[PDB]
Amino acid sequence: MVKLRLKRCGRKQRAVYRIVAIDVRSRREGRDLQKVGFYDPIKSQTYLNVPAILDFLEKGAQPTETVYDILKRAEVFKEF
Amino acid sequence: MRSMQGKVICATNDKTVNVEVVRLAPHPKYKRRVRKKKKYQAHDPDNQFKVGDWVQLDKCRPISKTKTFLAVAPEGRQ
Amino acid sequence: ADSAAKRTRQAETRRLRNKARKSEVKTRMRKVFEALDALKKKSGASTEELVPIDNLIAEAYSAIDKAVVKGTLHRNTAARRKSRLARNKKVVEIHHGWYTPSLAP
Amino acid sequence: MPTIKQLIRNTRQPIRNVTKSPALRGCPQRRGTCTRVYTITPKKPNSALRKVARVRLTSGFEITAYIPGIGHNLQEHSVVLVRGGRVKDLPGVRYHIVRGTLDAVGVKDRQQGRSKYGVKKPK
RNA sequence: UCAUGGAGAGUUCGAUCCUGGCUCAGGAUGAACGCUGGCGGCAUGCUUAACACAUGCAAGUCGGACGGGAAGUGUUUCCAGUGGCGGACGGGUGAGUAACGCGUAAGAACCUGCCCUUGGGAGGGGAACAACAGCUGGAAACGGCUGCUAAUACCCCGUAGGCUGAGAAGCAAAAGGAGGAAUCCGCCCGAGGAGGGGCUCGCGUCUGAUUAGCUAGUUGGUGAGGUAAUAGCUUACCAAGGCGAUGAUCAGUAGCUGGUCCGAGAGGAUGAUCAGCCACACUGGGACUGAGACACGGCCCAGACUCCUACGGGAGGCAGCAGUGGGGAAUUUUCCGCAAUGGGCGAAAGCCUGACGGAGCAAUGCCGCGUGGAGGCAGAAGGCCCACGGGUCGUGAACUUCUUUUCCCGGAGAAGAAGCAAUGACGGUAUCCGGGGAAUAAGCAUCGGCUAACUCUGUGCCAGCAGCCGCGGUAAGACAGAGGAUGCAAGCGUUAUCCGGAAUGAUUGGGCGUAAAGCGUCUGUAGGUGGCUUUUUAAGUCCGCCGUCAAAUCCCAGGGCUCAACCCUGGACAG
Repeated sequence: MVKLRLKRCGRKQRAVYRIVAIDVRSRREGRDLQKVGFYDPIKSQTYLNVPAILDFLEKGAQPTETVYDILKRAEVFKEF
Repeated sequence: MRSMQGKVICATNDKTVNVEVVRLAPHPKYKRRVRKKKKYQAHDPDNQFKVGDWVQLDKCRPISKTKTFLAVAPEGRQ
Repeated sequence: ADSAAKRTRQAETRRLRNKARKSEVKTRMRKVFEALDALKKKSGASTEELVPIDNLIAEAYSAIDKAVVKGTLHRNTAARRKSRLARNKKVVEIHHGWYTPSLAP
Repeated sequence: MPTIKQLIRNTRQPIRNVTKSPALRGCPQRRGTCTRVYTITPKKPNSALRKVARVRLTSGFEITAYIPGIGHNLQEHSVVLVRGGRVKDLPGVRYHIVRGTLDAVGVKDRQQGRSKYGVKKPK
């Protein structure tokens, strides 16, 4: 399926990452149905948009490694 | 979408009618309302359309190369 | 040999599956060929009709045998087996459609 | 030209900005091969001996190009680098030759505006 | 309130008004060349020959599917082979393609391994094929008999909410592995969904009439086949249709679009990097497997070309990354790393990624910063010019102090890396602290009008300049030099391409008595526009709501890099 994954969105030596739920066959910087999330590893926030991640994980788009690790920081996981 | 109402041109083919469809269109650079005609092949198993009647085209499964519509009847609210 | 082949390994397996699928699709063409052949004969000159259908049904069962068996292995999608079993029973329904079984919707 | 039908046929179109250099036809300046290094005269109001090199180009044309500056090294069959720009006085000369580039030396002893003539700094 | 936008000038003539053309002032380049050149941040880097390509690398993985063997001496690491997925993604180029290829908007006739949800099932048998051993052919590339072997590899029987058929009837499947177990990964048959594809259609999609007819599977219909699916997709027969002067057919050009640039605006030109879709992979043509290709680094054939050969034969596709050669005015390093991110495989461990993350060179571009700050008797040395009085270079310098962005010499030193720890190519980079020291650092155009800047010496229709007008025949504010000035600034100029100016293709926005231009006049087809009142539908029109026009860009507002460039978050008018 769809695989919720980051994409690099920034300058050189910056690493401002989006969390996009695109199809896994696409290149890493493509297009999404809905670009759900944010991750700034230098130091800043991470907007998550919980209902849409629950929509796609409720559908069954498995995430990658560190997207899943961000999803294990917060308490997003509910099986409903 | 909409149907495409228009006159029947010539029905000398079984289950098949040519239909002129008249369409107003704004010409792009100059702002008038130019008509463009485009004629189609529609399907009818009943083939109950003579020359000169006017029908409404609705999209269906393609029947031949050109025959991709079947036309039934307009509503007729005058 | 070389430490990495990776594609000649494919082409080896492609040669093998070419042999198997070529062969057993040809079996399907042979059994459908015999069914339509005997149906052509009993359309031509049979003169007793509701009796000898047991042979046509027997070979038609062998046709549905190898048809659906090659539907299991991946060489025929659904709506290939559907179209060709429907083809054989179109032909059977036509040979009975000329004659003594009377069928009307 | 009414808005109706003499003009939703077409007005007309102007052609282009017509090319002011028919050679150089890719882009700005192009390597040349000297064929003649003769000298011609301008039209009637002027009076000079302007020294032009008729030059074959790498494009596929042959064209008579002007040689700027005072001194010139250009003998038969040398290599130059022509550029665009119309010398008015000479009928037919459409092009210039860059000085200081390949096999066409800079002008002798010039100390005002050297980048147009390919002379490095003194002092 | 809205408005954040619109400049002229030269040249026809003894003069004037006007038409009209050319030329310039403004931006932008994927740019090129010349002169000059301190640093940093972020981008960009064959536009040409889709032209050949040396060398290395660019796609693997799985021993927890299976059999063997080969290092290590119960224990583990490997391995060619059979299998499983991945090689259809990612990367590159724009030759073709004026067409549902693309863009946008609807639709029904379909498929879909991996991914979630879900209903049921896995009994019984059996034959080999690699590997391997032997013989043997070849320089190699590869083979060829003889035997043998295992499986999630193949075959057969039974069983099936599936299929065929009107029913009658029949038909169809399985695979084990890991673990002590527990269980987990699987497998087979179904049923949905998401995503991905395959089709169809409305509308938009370059020029040329000095290309006017085209089309006979052509356009329909049926029957037979065929496709995952509709279909002249294909075939036999019947019908004569179908397209076109609103440009068919032919010829030529061109990847397309979010966008970029310009413009006040309408819109004009254009499609590099960024991103989505298409097509191609030496030139052609085929098919095979799989879910999915007619497959860049797969197979087969033909053609051309290069390499090897022991002369019989083989091998090859850089428009992957670096690189060489050619062409060109012109476009880089045969670099480091999987640390992140994203892929592929695996139960995990991990492995592989020239994608990507970085680094190097180049003022190629956009932005920021410095080359000193303050004082400097108004006295001297000098250049240039002068009615020889002087003026101007000039507070400029010299000279006195202050400071160290940068520079040199030392110390420290990151995050980026993800809560088990460990895990960094970048790199001892960024940044900070200390010690000297004005030290290490300004050029390039122009100075006749547009156009800001001017005098002097030399030249004498010569040398030359020039964007247009035109200067140059002895005192040139136009050539060459000096001084001075101007404008810019690590840039400055020339050229080329595009838009503006240009209302010089005109809807906004022009004209036709004489300046370029009314057919010689008339009839009339197509087509265009059309009197008044009343009534009806709403196609146009207008208003509300809703869907969509990907993300990035532009606009507004915040936020982050010491600011800016750039990056990021949210929002939206238009249309």
